[PDB]
Amino acid sequence: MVALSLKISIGNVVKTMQFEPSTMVYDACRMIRERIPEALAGPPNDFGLFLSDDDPKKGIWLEAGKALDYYMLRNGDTMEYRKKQRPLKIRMLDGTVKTIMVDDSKTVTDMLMTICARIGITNHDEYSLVRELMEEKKDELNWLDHGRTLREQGVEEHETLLLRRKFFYSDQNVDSRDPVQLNLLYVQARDDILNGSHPVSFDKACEFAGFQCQIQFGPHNEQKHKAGFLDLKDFLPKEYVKQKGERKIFQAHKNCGQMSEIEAKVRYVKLARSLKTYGVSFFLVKEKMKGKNKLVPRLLGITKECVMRVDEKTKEVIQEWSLTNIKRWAASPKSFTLDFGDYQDGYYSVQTTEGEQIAQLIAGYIDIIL
Repeated sequence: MVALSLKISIGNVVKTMQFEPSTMVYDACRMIRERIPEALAGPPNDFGLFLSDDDPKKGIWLEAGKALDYYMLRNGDTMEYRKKQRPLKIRMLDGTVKTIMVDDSKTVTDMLMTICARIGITNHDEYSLVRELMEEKKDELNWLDHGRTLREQGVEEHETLLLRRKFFYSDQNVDSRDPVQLNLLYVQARDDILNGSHPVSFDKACEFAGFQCQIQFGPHNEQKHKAGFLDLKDFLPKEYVKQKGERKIFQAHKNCGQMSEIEAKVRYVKLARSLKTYGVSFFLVKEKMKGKNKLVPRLLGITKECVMRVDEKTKEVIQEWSLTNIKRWAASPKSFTLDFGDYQDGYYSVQTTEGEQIAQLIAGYIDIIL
């Protein structure tokens, strides 16, 4: 009977109450409900005991099943008999915001389970809550620890959380569950694009740059991802740095929303592999103009199946031939020539220093069939 004298705060009321240090929090609550009428303003499950801190993130709810002495309580400490139920704004998959009363003492996981049940979602484990704006000044990331509470993470009641389904994708090429292999595919594809080995359009370069932003900086932040934030040399093929790509790139970045790094790498790779130019060995050549002294720069591509003539600026395939249409080919130290015989009127000849390299490649590919 070495009683604990605790100040009980309910609204404007302060009553000092005696408890044995072994008293259970649930019993302490009952004792308060029998003495202070203010304590009866709602059901016992809507209230709890709370130990405040100047830092709201450091305030703690007592667990019903614990004893008061677990919380290292001492004579003269104040305990607040406070309402647990708070509002939580959640952005739905359809973009609408639903406000729901949640128990501030519960974990993010427990709130997500409550959320799913109210909107009729069959598996809460396929979803997560994300932050709208992560406070950079604090250690508050866009990612939320689903084992910790909203209070301890500094999620203020006027803050919205987004409902997002967990991303999963796989095929013969890529698997979202193997981030190692996915990173190998990503880096290769990215590097080919940035160094011009894989020629793409300006519009595509800006899409690839938007994903690259998403991967390297996370979701677009308008307050941080401003004019001159990007070193465009690192995000675009050199030939597109001249152009005002930043506006285009920031819109592509913005269009990604709160897409995970994994999803952005998967989308990058799948987008790179979708282009006709993917896996094509390109040579920058020059075309002679009959009766003129100008030459027209062009991109010549080679694959096991075909030869393509691609516009150097737009990267449009303006012609293509099957490797099986080649009748003869011939190289010199200043030019390369293709003969398609019946499958075209005139040879296709271009000015190039790498004619032997081109011819070597074609020889190799022709070697397999017949």
